[PDB]
Amino acid sequence: DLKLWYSQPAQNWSEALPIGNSRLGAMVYGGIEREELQLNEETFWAGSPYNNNNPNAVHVLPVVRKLIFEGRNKEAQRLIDANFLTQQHGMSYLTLGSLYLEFPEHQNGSGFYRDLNLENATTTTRYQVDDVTYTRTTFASFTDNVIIMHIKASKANALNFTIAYNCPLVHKVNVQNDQLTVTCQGKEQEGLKAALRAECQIQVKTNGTLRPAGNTLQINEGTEATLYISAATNYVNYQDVSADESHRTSEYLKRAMQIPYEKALKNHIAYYKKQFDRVRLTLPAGKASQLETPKRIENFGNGEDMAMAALLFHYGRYLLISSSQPGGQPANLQGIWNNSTHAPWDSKYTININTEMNYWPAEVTNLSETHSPLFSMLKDLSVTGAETARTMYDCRGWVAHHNTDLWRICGVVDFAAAGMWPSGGAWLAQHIWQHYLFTGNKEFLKEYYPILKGTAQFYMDFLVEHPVYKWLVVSPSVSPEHGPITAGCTMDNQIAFDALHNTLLASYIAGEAPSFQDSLKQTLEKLPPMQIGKHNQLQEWLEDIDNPKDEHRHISHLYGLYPSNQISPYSNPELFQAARNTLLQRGDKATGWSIGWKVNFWARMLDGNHAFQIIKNMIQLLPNDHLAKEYPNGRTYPNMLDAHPPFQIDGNFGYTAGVAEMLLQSHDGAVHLLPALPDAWEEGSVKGLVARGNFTVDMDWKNNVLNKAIIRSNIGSTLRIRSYVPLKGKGLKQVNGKECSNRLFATTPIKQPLVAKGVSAQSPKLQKVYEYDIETKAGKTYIVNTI
Ligand SMILES: OC[C@@H]1O[C@H](O)[C@@H](O)[C@H](O)[C@@H]1O
Ligand SMILES: C[As](C)(=O)[O-]
Ligand SMILES: [Ca+2]
Repeated sequence: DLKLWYSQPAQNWSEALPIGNSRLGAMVYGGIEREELQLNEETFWAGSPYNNNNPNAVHVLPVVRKLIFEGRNKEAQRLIDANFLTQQHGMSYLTLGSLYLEFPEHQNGSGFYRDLNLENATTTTRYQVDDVTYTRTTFASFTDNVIIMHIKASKANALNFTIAYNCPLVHKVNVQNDQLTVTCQGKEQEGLKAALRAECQIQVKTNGTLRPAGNTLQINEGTEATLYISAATNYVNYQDVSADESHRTSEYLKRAMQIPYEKALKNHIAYYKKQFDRVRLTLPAGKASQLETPKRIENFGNGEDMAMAALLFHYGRYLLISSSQPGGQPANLQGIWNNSTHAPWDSKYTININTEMNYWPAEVTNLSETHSPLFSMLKDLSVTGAETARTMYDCRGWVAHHNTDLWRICGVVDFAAAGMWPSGGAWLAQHIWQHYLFTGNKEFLKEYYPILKGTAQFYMDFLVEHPVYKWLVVSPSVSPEHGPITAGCTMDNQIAFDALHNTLLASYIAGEAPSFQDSLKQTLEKLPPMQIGKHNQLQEWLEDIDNPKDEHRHISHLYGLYPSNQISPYSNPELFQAARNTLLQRGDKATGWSIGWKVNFWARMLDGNHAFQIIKNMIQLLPNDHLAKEYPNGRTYPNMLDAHPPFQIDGNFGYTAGVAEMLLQSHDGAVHLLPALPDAWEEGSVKGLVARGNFTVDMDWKNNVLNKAIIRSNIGSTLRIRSYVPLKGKGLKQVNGKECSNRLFATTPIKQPLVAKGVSAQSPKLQKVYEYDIETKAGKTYIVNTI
């Protein structure tokens, strides 16, 4: 059960299958008389180097702030829209075009089968024409940095086809020396000129004959043919476009063709398997699980295909591996897969939930390497966003708002109502802190500390005293993406808290001046506390203005519940219950990404049954975008890709991290085994998850109860297990009272929440937990059993 298969070739982009090696991507249709591979390279975007800083903002910031405190929010907003933005609002990721293979004589094909196999990161297309069988194997090589397509007829000399290319961009195609060569111009956008070019080269190994035919390349009388597809651009970094794209493309191709095909395949599969075989979720199958995958998606609701949930979980891991690898660019709104020259929201990096969600799987699902391209981006933003901080706000450190792109802009995007939100940089930076919590790597933390610290330094210079309540607050900002431009947003308070407090914790490891550490504490102590309001809800703003029917897709004020660690049912039961009520008020549906966050939310609520209800709200078929009005509840394409709609990859990755959080939590402050297992999943296993403190964890269960767990300690120190059932095992002390000495999965104290006048704050219903301690040694493995 690790393949997606189909009995008809793709009729549209939502039916085609994604492959990629992080840099090159293809979407594969499977068409019989004509195959299409629509291509992408991760650095092919519109525009040039630029920024969207508006220096007018520094002159106007005090006046904007005065008005907000006077309740004149519209006037402040009109002032923001005129002085804080430019004419450029993030450049669009682009398509690289489509390669077509034309099989004119393959008229009446039968016995058709298409798949994508997650075991080995290859797609297969197979069919009969008369007595002859045809088989296509396609993959984007992790080892040879080219896309490869291998085609085999089962009869001698029976293979004849043409290779051609098209693209919506301005392009040239030339056939010389049996090599098809494409050059592709980048694109002008919002008045910014095009500095990028792409090149693509195709060659073919075959026992048949090769010859040109206009701007196509024709193969005749073959038995096997093997296409080698290379491409690259002139991008080096955000302010350097001087590389030679032709040389780059030639070099990849030359090198890839030195290896024979069977070995090149083996190698690819091996390299992929190192990252992919680390983790498996197993849930029981039925006969239903054998059906083709669009049917599995459609019928998931009826309960007879629990294993499908596991398949979608594995798909997220495949996608992250296939879209994000060390040395490259981070996964954008669409991963690396996009066929437009003006995509939805420019297939950019949206950093008020979206880009962060993409990387939730990285640590917990055992894909730590996939995280690197993001840290790499953070170095860039720590420079370009220091320019933003200085020019616009006259502040030290660095900042980013709610969107950035290949050129690493950090200013205010689109318009104030959604864009005036200076906490994007600070949230992204927390991915540094989490990488440390999960790996324990102190060397990493010291390298990246200046960057993390930079966000804390910005807040210390940007925060201002609220005239009435005296708390330090972030203004002007919004709770993404609704309500007015305002001051004391709960989300900004939670992110500022993490920025300051985790900079502090890191400072004891990195080394710092006592005076800078005392600033951090003095600043934390002045931040606003969280609040329970008149509907027993957690307040999104300072004032008690939450609307209990509002089902807005964003729930930005539960950042603290997830992905942060500020709402614990043990430390703060009353607040936890207010979060619960907030979640009931927002409801279970909305966009694909919204649904993905909610699986994590309900996992942190320790409510497996509700989490599984969210899962059922994602696994519903949207056949394609042409039929969205007719299928308005569909959130998964026949691709198994997530639908906002349209296609947005956030939800695939949010879902995967969600299933993990259902089975394992390590943030508060113990390693919690099966914290949110649905009654639906009566029996199964999971292998390979990671807990903070760098523990790898395997678990299996029967009758809705943990049976056995196997925990490897990758770096030693104390392990604290937490469970709903009592446990036994070698060297397992029970513990009551004193907290654990391991800081990595430890939680952190928040300010006492305030309760509104005449509210009697409800208390949550919690299962009794049993906690145990183990003293562990790096490299060793410990087994735990149930009583
Ligand atoms: O850039 C993508 C957009 O980002 C915003 O944060 C969100 O409101 C939209 O639903 C969408 O995901
Ligand atoms: C206005 As836009 C879709 O280029 O950010
Ligand atoms: Ca990438």
